[PDB]
Amino acid sequence: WXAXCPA
Amino acid sequence: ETTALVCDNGSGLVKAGFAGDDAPRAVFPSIVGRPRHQGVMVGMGQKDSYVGDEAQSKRGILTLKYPIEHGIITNWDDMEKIWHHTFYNELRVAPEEHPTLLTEAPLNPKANREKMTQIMFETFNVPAMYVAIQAVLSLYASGRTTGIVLDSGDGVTHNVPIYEGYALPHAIMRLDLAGRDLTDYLMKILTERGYSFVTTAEREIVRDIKEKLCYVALDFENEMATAASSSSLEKSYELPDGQVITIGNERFRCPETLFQPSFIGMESAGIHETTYNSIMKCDIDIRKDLYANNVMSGGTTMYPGIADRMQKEITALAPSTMKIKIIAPPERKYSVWIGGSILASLSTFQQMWITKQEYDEAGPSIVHRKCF
Amino acid sequence: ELYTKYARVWIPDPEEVWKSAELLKDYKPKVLQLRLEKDLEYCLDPLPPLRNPDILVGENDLTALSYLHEPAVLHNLKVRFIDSKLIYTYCGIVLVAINPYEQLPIYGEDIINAYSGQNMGDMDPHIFAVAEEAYKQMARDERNQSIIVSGESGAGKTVSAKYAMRYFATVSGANVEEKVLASNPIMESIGNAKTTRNDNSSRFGKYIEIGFDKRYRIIGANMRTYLLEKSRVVFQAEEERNYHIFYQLCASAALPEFKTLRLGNANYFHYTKQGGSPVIDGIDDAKEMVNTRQACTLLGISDSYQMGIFRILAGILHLGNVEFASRDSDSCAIPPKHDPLTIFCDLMGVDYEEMAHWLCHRKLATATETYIKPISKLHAINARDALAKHIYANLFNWIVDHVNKALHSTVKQHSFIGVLDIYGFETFEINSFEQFCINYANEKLQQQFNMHVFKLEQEEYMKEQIPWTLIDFYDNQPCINLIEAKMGVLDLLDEECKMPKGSDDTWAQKLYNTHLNKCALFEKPRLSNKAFIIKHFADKVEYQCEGFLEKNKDTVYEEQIKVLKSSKKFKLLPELFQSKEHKKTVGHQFRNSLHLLMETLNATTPHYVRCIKPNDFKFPFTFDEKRAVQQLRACGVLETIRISAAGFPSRWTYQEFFSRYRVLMRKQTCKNVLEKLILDKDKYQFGKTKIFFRAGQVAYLEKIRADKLRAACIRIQKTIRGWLMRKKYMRMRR
Amino acid sequence: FNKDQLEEFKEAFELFDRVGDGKILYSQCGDVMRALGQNPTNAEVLKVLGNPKSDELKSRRVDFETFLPMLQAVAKYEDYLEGFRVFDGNGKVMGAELRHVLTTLGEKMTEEEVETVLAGHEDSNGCINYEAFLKHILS
Ligand SMILES: Nc1ncnc2c1ncn2[C@@H]1O[C@H](COP(=O)(O)OP(=O)(O)NP(=O)(O)O)[C@@H](O)[C@H]1O
Ligand SMILES: Nc1ncnc2c1ncn2[C@@H]1O[C@H](COP(=O)(O)OP(=O)(O)O)[C@@H](O)[C@H]1O
Ligand SMILES: [Mg+2]
Ligand SMILES: [Mg+2]
Ligand SMILES: [Mg+2]
Repeated sequence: WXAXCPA
Repeated sequence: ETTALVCDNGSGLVKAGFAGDDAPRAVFPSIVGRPRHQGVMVGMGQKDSYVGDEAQSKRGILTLKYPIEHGIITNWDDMEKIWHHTFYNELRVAPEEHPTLLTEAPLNPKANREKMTQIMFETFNVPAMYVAIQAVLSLYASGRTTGIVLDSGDGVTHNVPIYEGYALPHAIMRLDLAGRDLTDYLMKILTERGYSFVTTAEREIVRDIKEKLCYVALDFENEMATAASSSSLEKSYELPDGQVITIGNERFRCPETLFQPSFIGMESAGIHETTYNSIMKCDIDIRKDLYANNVMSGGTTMYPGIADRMQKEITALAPSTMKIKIIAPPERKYSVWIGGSILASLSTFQQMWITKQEYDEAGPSIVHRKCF
Repeated sequence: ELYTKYARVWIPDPEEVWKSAELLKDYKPKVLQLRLEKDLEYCLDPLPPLRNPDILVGENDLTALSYLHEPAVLHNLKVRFIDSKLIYTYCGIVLVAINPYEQLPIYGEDIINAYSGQNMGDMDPHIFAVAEEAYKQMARDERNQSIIVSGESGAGKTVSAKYAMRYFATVSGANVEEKVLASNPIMESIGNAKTTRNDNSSRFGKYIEIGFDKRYRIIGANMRTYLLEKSRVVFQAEEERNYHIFYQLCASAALPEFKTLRLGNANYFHYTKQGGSPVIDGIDDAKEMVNTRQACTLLGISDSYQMGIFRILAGILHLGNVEFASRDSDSCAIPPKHDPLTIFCDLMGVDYEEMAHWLCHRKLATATETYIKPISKLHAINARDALAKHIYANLFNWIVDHVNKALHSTVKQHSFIGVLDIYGFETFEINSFEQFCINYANEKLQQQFNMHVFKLEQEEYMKEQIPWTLIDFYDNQPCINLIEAKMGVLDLLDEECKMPKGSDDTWAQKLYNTHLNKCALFEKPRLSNKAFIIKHFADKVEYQCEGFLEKNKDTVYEEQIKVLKSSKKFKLLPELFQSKEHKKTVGHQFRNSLHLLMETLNATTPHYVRCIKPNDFKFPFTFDEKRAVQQLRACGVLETIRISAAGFPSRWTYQEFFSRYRVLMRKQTCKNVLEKLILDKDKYQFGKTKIFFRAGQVAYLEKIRADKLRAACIRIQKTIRGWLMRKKYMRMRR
Repeated sequence: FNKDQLEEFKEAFELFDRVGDGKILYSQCGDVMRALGQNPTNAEVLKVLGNPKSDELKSRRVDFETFLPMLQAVAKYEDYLEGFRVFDGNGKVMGAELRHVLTTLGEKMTEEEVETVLAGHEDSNGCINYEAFLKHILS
């Protein structure tokens, strides 16, 4: 994604 | 005349076809493989990289990777490759000839819709296009105007409630658990039984086990006590080379994690609870009709028994006096495409396509106001 | 004014749509003293039609009358039909015929002699007078000619076409006409229905292409059919029958051959029963079957195929009795040992257990993978009825094609003249998908007529070197765009068949949102939210939304046809069938068949007939304004009349004008002496051989005629009376 | 009219007295008016007569003195030509047509009157020189 999750 | 292209990017399978027919006429994984070894033989037709069913077949020598992870697109060059392969090789139809309809999961970064439009207009010159929520199309596919949808592919799981064709934004729940990241768990529990699958090719081999042999236990605790006591649940499967592997409680134990995401160390409760806690955010006048229709969609809902586990525990959570009905046709793996195929063939929908005139006027910002 | 002591007018009355009125003394620039046919005072509303000068009335062609309006036309048709006993009449190119219900001398060989060679100027109208123009145009050019026939049913479209071609047979000399007239019993039986206002209504367009060889002797014929009304097979409104063949067959059922079929009585079967009315008045179904078979034999379908045909129709009926019990809302099954399905699967030589499977289930194939899945009891009943409609339409196309094989003939066909029977514009209290489609097809033919008549006027004007611009085009493209353009009524109906939980309530609401004020031609009936109104060329017609989603749904699940095709018991069934098309709705199939009809006719320069049926209890040679005003509107003649009163209706060859008018009073001098007499100037025009007038100038010209001739007579008589009395004086001097 | 005119006209009037009372009938009034050069219509004659009823027209008798004001009041070619030219452009008129119009239009006359006045004025084709017939009847 951009913050929390890896993508 | 001209007929819309209808495409669902998913993760794993891409499935595409012309609107107004019964089922997609291209399905292939959304996978791109690049070769990693030194090629020795000369004059071989060796190639930059492979897409889809090619990379599945050659996968022994490839690094497979997926350009879509939890419904976000993470690579753009590989995604362009996959769409390019879809339109030219799989459908053998130019984009210029046809408006395109594209599918997406809700609650995910707006940059994704911006980029996906910018590509479809600029590189393909698709004459018009639209971007649509998966859950919405599952109701078109199942013949209903009211219901709560549970849709899970690889990556994203989400619930959308819909009541007489109004959406209910505040009640939308989204969950990253489903489908890909069951398999990463299943690899670990198989490691407990002394098999080790490391590379991405071995990941595809695990995924084929998961599709073949997992099922959901009506009561998890009785079935663990049973398989602990007995071999009767135990089935054996033949790896591609001709070894044979035997798997026990691991087969039901893997899809249990959809009901207890603590198994992988996520915080949130399973699909039964987010489905219920979605219904709880709707106004009391409609809950009877949401409880009366639940539509399950996408491949992760295929496991034998998942509907009947779901009905049992929602019936435990829900107040006692009502029908809980779970509606899960055998076709459900394609329902998002089938519903897109209905939707793009309507006449009313012909006024809703974003057209190149407007994109050229407005830039890619337009997608947010015109589309959902 | 044009109103004077002497003028005459028409005023309305309930018993007969118009009555004549003399005018007691003039309207002055109110309310009118009138006297009738013996007292009236008649309200003007803040003026009545001026009757034409009676020197014109009574004649071949209506367009000539100086004042063109509905009571004058209906007057001519009354006088010449009842008193003169002439049926045929002309309105521009349109021929007009009143059905007499009575035989006449006019069709005889001596009349064939009389017309053959003549042109349209030469004679009084008769159907042969059109047939000989068609033949003259076909001689002038390779170009084919068409003859187009319209009316309500029982207006005699068939008898008119019959004589129309008998004229060809007698001029050219091919034992086609015997065969064509022997084809009719079966195409009545398969093609016609009882309807609320008629028996033996024809529900389809039938085109007989009469083909000629270079010598214009007749080769043969080819037959086509369009616009067959499929939905009637499975559904009737109250007081309608299903297509006659079903009832002829059911009445026969006691007979030896048909014993095999286990046919019930006429109200045993779900498809026959719904309409309510098994017995047509005064007709032997049991005999009419026999005349059907006899004519089928005369066109040389073997007695094997006739028993095939009746097997298939018994199949369609026994199929109709299949009944589904729901085991979920989502799913249903046929309760086992179901006698309707048992007999159906025996009759059509298939496995009971496969029709049992495929009626209840539908199958979907992905490119690698395929699923059986069940369907709801509603979808089951829809799919069964759609299968009956599919079988029936394919059987009709097959008897069409066999009749073709026996008509159609060995010598190849140089060129042809074509004869089209098609139903007219139609209204009842209750108007429903069938009437909607019929009225749409009639709107589309009326376009062609309007455009062709416009163009053949315009070219006459160019032949006179008259300035074009005075001609005006009456356009009805805005209504067709309402019915058939995208986001049109047929379009949102084909949409609502897709939409989940589609209903006639939501369909109506879509209509209103789309059109209700965005267009002038669509209107909502004041008191109802279930109906809508279209402004057609003739009429405003109110349609009920109740029917359309029942009738418009056609889909056939291919697995059902691939069951039937397997059947080995008799050849005919797999002979009938011959995948995109299976998804089309009835409305869209009709919209396509109509385009083939248009592409057939637009190729070809038409001549028209209109038939009208002057009374409803069918008494001989008797006439009612009630009935005829309606039918003359339905046939569109009353629009034609008005569109021709707009423009320049009246036209005059110079010397014959001057031949009388000097009696009041060459081309330039007479033009000038007119122009000094009268300011007609804008309302008259000049060309190579004629002056044209607008309406009502010819009357004014006779009014000035009477003014002069009366004044002259007063002077002439007083002058000669001067000697008359001086004569009695000279007598007295003696 | 002066005394000389009145004397000649009165003598003519008295010639019409068929009863000896020095009077004529109303119906002879027209003969005297027309014989003296007037060409009044039957309407004009009835107006100066007072729109008489059948009975007084047929039996009431008037002397010259009462007739005279009516004759005076009544007394006080191109139109004649155009009137004949109505039925013509070579200057002729069918004898059948003139006979028909005189016996069928306007104040219709008898066939015998028309035969007497028309005798000798139509030629072999059955055409009437209307200028000559008009001059004849105006003389
Ligand atoms: N010119 C005519 N001469 C004699 N009978 C006629 C004539 N025109 C119509 N008819 C009558 O029309 C009736 C029905 O004729 P038919 O040949 O069956 O065709 P039709 O029923 O009029 N076709 P349709 O208009 O669809 O009902 C018969 O009773 C005929 O007597
Ligand atoms: N028959 C099956 N049983 C269990 N899991 C399946 C089955 N078929 C596919 N899956 C899994 O579901 C995922 C594919 O779901 P899908 O709906 O195709 O995803 P998407 O919606 O992204 O296309 C993959 O992880 C696949 O392994
Ligand atoms: Mg998906
Ligand atoms: Mg008929
Ligand atoms: Mg008939």
